[PDB]
Amino acid sequence: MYVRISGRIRLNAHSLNAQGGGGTNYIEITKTKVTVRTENGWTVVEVPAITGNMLKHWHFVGFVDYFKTTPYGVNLTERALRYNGTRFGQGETTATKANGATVQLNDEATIIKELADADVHGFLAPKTGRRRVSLVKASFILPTEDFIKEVEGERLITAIKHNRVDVDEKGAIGSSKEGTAQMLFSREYATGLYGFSIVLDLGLVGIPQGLPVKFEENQPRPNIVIDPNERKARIESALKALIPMLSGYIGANLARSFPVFKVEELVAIASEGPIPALVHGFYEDYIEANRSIIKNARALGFNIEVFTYNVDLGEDIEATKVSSVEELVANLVKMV
Amino acid sequence: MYVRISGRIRLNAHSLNAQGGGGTNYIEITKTKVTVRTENGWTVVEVPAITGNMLKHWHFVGFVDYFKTTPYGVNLTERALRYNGTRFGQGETTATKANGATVQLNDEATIIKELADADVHGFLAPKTGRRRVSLVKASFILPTEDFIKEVEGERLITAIKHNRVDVDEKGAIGSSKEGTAQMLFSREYATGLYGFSIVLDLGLVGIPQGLPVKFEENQPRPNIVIDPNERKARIESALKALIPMLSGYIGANLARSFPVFKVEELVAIASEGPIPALVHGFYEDYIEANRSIIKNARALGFNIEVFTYNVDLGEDIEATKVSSVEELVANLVKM
Amino acid sequence: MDILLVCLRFPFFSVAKRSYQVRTSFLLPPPSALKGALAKGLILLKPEKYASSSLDEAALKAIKEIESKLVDIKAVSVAPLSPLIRNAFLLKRLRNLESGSNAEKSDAMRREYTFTRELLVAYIFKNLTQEEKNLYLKAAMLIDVIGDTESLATPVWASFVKPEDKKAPLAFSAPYTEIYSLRMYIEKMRVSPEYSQEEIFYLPIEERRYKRIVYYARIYPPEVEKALTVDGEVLGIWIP
Amino acid sequence: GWIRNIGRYLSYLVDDTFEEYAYDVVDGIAKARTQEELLEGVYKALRLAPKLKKKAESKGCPPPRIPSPEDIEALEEKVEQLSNPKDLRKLAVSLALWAFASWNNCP
Amino acid sequence: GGWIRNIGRYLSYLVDDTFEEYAYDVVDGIAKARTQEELLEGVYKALRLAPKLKKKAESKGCPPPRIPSPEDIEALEEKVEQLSNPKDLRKLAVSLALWAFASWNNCP
Amino acid sequence: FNEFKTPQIDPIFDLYVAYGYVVSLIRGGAKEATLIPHGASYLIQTDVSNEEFRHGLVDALSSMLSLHIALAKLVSDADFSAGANINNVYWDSVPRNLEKLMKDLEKKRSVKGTATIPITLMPSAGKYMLKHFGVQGGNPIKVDLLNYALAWVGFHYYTPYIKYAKGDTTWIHIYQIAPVEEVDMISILSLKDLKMHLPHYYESNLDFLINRRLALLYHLLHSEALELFTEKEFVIHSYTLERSGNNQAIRSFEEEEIGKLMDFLWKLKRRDFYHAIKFIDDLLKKATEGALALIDAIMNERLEGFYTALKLGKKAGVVSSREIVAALEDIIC
Repeated sequence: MYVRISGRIRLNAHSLNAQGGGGTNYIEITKTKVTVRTENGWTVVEVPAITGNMLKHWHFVGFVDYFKTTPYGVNLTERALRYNGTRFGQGETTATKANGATVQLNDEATIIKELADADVHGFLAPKTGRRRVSLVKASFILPTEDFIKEVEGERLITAIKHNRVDVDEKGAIGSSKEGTAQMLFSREYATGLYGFSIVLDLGLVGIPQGLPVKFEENQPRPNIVIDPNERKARIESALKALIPMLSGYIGANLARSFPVFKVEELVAIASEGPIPALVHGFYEDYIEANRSIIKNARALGFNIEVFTYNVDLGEDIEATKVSSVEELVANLVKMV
Repeated sequence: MYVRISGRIRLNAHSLNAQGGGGTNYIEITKTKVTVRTENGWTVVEVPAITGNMLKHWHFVGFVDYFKTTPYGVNLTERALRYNGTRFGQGETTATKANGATVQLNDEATIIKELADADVHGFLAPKTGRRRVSLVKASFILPTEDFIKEVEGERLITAIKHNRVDVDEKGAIGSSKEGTAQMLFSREYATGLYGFSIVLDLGLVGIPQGLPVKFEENQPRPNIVIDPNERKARIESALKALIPMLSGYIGANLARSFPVFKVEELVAIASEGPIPALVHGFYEDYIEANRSIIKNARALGFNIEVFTYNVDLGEDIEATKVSSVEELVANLVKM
Repeated sequence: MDILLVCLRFPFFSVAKRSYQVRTSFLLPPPSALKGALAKGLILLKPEKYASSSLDEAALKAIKEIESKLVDIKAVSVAPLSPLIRNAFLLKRLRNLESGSNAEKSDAMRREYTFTRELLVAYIFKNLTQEEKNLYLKAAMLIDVIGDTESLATPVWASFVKPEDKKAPLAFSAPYTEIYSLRMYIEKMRVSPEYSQEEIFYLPIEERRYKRIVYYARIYPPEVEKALTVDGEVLGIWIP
Repeated sequence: GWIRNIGRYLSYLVDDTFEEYAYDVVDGIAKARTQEELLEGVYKALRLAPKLKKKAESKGCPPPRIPSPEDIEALEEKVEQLSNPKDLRKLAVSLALWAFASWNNCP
Repeated sequence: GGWIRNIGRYLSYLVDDTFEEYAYDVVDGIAKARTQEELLEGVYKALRLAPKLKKKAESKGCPPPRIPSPEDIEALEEKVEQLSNPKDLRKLAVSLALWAFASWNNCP
Repeated sequence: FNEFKTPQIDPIFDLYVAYGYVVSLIRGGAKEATLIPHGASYLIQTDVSNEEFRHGLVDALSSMLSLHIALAKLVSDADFSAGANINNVYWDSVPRNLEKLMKDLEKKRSVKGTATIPITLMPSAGKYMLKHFGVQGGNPIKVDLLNYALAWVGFHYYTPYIKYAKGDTTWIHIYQIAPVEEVDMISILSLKDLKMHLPHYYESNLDFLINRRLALLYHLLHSEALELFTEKEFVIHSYTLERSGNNQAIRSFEEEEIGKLMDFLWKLKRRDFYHAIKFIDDLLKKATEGALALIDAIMNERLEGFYTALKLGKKAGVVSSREIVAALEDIIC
């Protein structure tokens, strides 16, 4: 199970992945430089962005949310239940399961068998040296090139300041010498049509990195350390984790902002085998590049399965006209 | 067979090839000095650049990944499976394959017969000799001088901070004395249009270095000590390993960054004989240099086949239009 | 005296000096590296003559044959037509070649790659035969790499040129033996490769600064009666 | 060059004695690729004149001074010919730089 | 061509003190002139308040406001007529909008 | 003219031995002596005699030994004993090697042996060296005693260095200043004043002593020896030593320049001195991130680096006085 997604999301009034802390006023959103053509030399423009750590952590949250309900939910990390992703930080040797059972970090097979998040999202062992790269990788959320070209730099940012009503029990708003916090703080809200790219390597789930194969009968059988049904459930949960992704659960400050989401168009491919990474939706010409890439990959002898939403793509190659993201993940889990 | 690819790729928001910073809390990106003209002025500009070690390692990872798919993947070291590849050393004289088969290092012929990564990416056996150089080489990844000229100054590097909160059992967080790990690190993210160049010397795969040809029946036929079928399989695997090269599988921090990758333009030339390296994509006039070098090579009697992506490179050159890097790989694997 | 004049346009140079840990590199490419590159060119261009049991012996015999074709031990010189800078990098050059220290001991090490935009190489011959002239011209081409495998190299044009006994400053590198009779740069350079010697060469590089940076500009050396021209401008080259 | 009189006005929006903390105008004037966004940012900074004047009036210390109309045309009569962004930077950054200085306003 | 300051002097009367006419909406609308039509609408809204200021200036011992001459209106009209691009429309609007906030000596 | 030659081994240590000759001449005389940059040899033109050089030297290496007894196999917290020598074994060896020069030089006797050199004298050396097919046992790189002692004399008297302990580890920043075009003797003597003995700052609030390019600004801020690099071109060669868990290695060899930073500081401090050092120290200690942006703009002449430095500094504790701001605008031009 190797699947790649890429598309454009309309997004407005979102304070996602801000820089400043709560105590310091004027909470500022993150900014990143991007390169665009603008019918001249390659000019660089600063623009609001969402870092990939945002997407990775929210994928972790969606994964544990959709994996707890499964019968194998006991095989989950205690910190995962708190949505805390600090898997095996610096200064520890063993961890605790969800049920309280302890787990020791000696071999990767036991770690990935007893724990689920440490397997899907990978883990690091500073004390012992155990390695596992993340099986899900995330690009950023940048506004697409044609949009930023067509907006000619109107700063795409509204800084709205608001405050609490912190008052004394007597009903009088005291100053800083009283103990109240009647101060105004500013949140920056951004807008714009952004593009995303998420890549999933779920085909290697439940397989230790040291010995991916065993060759019991002189056949390249993958070393599935867990039950096959558990692997299928884990893959289904990981694929279903994309339903809250393109729904409004990939940012911070959701309590007061809740970004206004609507997936405009996207393309997804999967072939139960190795696949080149798709072109991110940042570039205006990503439709044609992805179309050519998938057409030639299918021409090379790859059983590429392609699902498209609100894009003509090629109109000749096999493309499934999916209508919703969860329909796409349903099609993905249908053929696991 | 023998192919060479040079081009410009537009990748942005990436954190590749940092200086580690294992004893420092600030993790910056790599820094390089570039001399460039400024309308009768030779200045130095600071720009990031990915080392060729990164590209070679990731190409090796792609090759070892695609080598498992083929049924002939048994002839592969167990070390390469773990993305290793130190390939022995002075104190090592035994090679362990994927199945756990002992291989002697008496000669390069048996080594390349029993191992595939050693044949392509080379190895060293200081204990017994048998030096073999890697058959795939990659240049550095630098932004073109045109991009530096157009941007002149400006940081082009964004410092972004991420925290690692590790609270206690209920909610207690600690800084430096509670035994927990709360650290706020900073990472440098680069953008810009870079230039890349790679030379793929695949025709010598499966041929010992000391004996390029057998020369036994008064004909200098190649000394293919290995099965030609799996030799062609190795060639196809190495060629298709280039597919997750111009796609966004480069460097580190893939999980958190996954560079937004897009190849802008490229020129590739291939042939069965020894071929000169064309040019690095760094220089502004690399296209004219490519045209001149291919014209000279074809005038000297070279059956050069040229593939062009998003470039003209003249009309009288019989160059094949390319729709994507996958098109180039498909056109290359025909031989 | 037939002179092999070639233009090399390689971005980064990678041959280090007699050093450890932090590997300082030459300011200019060494004659030994160029000799090895041409030896490899002869290896993959005409392998019938050079075919040994091990690559070490083939390289040694090719270098010996090239030296036999060479006029003297004093080897080829080079001409930097672009400013030179020191570009210190960091790489994970594993330290496992010593006794013990297991097999995976990777540490961050420094190895600078001097930045070059253009360079010229003028091989000095002794009126070689015509039947090998074209073969060696082709062998001088297709030098795809110099130093280590990381530093790619690529030629543009190579040609045969004569001195015509032109008077010009010696903008090339010469051994520091006859230059006593003639803002100077001399150091040990390791002309002769070692295959199991150390001659001091003069370098035409100046560390002058115009406004804020020094790089490495021209040296304006004393004139030499022996030289040769190219694309209008004349470079000074010594012969023994 | 008519920078101090406007530099103090831009510092008025950041000084701790004025608890309003409008950093958006400073970033807008500092980050200005072209003419229009710089003009919009300086207009946004100038629009808070009543806030500053009769917030300092309510504090007691003498009110802030609005930039004089004499040098208002000075900015627009020079920025019109600054087509190249590189030469625009030398004053675009300095406008914000002078706003982060001390500028002791009122005790 | 010199009339920008002339109309800005009149526009500044809608924000300064000693007039008790704090019409920030028209100034903001002129400053937010996305297109020419509503830019002209904002200018008309600003000019609609001319009689009020003109008659109330003499009621407080202050010189009458310098209402822009018909030549200024002609200049504005011809400038708007040839402008069909927001690129220069933004800077044009900001040009006369910025003069509203200035330390004019309306009343000595 | 004596025209004393200097051995060609390593243009970093070759500098040290050649850059310490002049001070061994000051104590003996040798007026009107100049150092000519020989690319890597760094030859010096001197009118000194052979014995006059030796008698001047014994007075120089006398001082380091005299300061060595001040702290205590005698190990002192000095520059040539433990301040810059990160290896524990070299703490004893260097004093013993230097005191043997007393027994040799003072008795009109030339040296007859060679001694191992640490990584301090040249970063280019180390523990091993790849000969052909592996490394060579022991330490192949060795230098004669006289050049060794002269290099230590120059390193102690002239080359500035800074050491940060921070508990178990240890970061030692070593700086050498190099003439590149020409230099006179009085100019060289000015560089000697730059060096200050025992810069063991340690402490915790001085957590900015890491980050070499950021760290060296602190030392140069409080140094007012002579404003010379504005009229002569001088470059800085630096390297860092780390003792993270008894793992001696070098992690930085960046080749920056000192002319631009010094010219920045002189233009900054020309207006006011009270608000110059205080502003930099307040920004450096509090807004370390702002300092990194600040120093980066100095070495690259970028406008935005100054803006971010002032913004972040003002956030925490920096007054950012008016006079310095006008100076920065003058730098901007």
